[PDB]
Amino acid sequence: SVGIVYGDQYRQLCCSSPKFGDRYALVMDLINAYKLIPELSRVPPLQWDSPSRMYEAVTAFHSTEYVDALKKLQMLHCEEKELTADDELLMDSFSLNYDCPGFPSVFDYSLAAVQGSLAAASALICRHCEVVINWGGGWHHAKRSEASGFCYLNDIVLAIHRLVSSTQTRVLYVDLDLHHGDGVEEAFWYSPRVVTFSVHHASPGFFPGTGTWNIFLNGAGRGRFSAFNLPLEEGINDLDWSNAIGPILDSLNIVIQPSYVVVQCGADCLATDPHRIFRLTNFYPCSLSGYLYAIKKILSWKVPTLILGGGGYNFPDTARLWTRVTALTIEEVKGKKMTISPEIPEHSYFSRYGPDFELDIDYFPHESHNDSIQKHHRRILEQLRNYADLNKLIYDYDQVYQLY
Ligand SMILES: Cn1cc(CNCC2CCN(c3ncc(C(=O)NO)cn3)CC2)c2ccccc21
Ligand SMILES: [K+]
Ligand SMILES: [K+]
Ligand SMILES: [Zn+2]
Repeated sequence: SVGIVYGDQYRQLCCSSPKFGDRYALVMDLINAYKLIPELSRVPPLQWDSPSRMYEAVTAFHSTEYVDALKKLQMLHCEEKELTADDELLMDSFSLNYDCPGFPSVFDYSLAAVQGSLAAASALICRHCEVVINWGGGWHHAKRSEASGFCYLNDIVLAIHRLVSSTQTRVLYVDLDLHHGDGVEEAFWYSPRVVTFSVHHASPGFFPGTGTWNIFLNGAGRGRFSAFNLPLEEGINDLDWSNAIGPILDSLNIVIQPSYVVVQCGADCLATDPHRIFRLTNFYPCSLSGYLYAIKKILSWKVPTLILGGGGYNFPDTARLWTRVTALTIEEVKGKKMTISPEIPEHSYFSRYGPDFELDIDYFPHESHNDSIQKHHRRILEQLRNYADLNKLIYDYDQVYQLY
């Protein structure tokens, strides 16, 4: 089946942060309003038998001292008194500040995404679902002992760790967010069994700064050549982004033959995101949403797949996109046509979709603002060949080369 992570408490926690407000509720209620929930298997977020078991799961990636500090940060924000200077310094040492501040549910909020993505991984491993969706996860920036980019715990790294440790198992990670998936790339820098691929904007001063010329670094030790990046200029439209990523995705699948795919589907590439860097849409025809193009291509491989959320700061338009991703996933997995009215159906959050209440985002596409892509394709092809040689994988050089 196709699974999707949700639950009443999960919803409450995913809506408890100051940065993302009620975004997750709009997403799930739009999916519900389009009558997709009966098509999907509800995957309950993972809960544990003890604090010790919870700590063991989270510290599979994060340090105990970071988890301790994150939990203390929540406690401190549930009291009225200011932090002590010593406690401010402690939080600063884990970057729990400015961009990743405390709030009264910061630990339960961050943990909830881990709970959802670990449960989603398990549903794939046991074969209950062929694809699982978690629109409350996808927090790709968090590091072993560091919060970053509004991300406190890296549910993606933990989910991937659970997948690769199941039964050689290789995972392909595809990061469609506007920003470079640095936390996941770093976690698996030395691992050839998790190949990471991020497409993103990069430019001077733009967060987080990595995923671009440094030459291109691409892994180390036995993980050399296993970290792939495609930085793209601002203004790119659906078609040019699709043509940029398409052959790379196909060639990665052919060469790596992954046991699982994990996709991060951050919605901040939309033309209507307040970032306004890329000009992608959620259109499903004559522009085809780059997101929908990529997901359809990944799902055509018939590999068990985890689809995660991420960025997306225009909440109604993030719901508009992820509702279409969810419908496409049902259609591709079950072979069952999903017809979606171009008109937003009545439901709790209908007023948020004004003034015109249509499923398409309110945007009029045109040509990209910007040869460079061809150089990147040559570089990535060479890196893939290097990866395959280092890891003794066999592959038709010219079937792969002809994809470009
Ligand atoms: C305006 N203003 C600027 C700052 C300093 N930090 C800003 C950067 C902006 C850029 N930034 C950031 N992180 C993640 C994402 C994302 O979507 N990742 O997939 C996007 N953007 C880091 C933080 C700041 C801190 C607190 C309050 C206001 C403040
Ligand atoms: K990305
Ligand atoms: K890697
Ligand atoms: Zn982002």
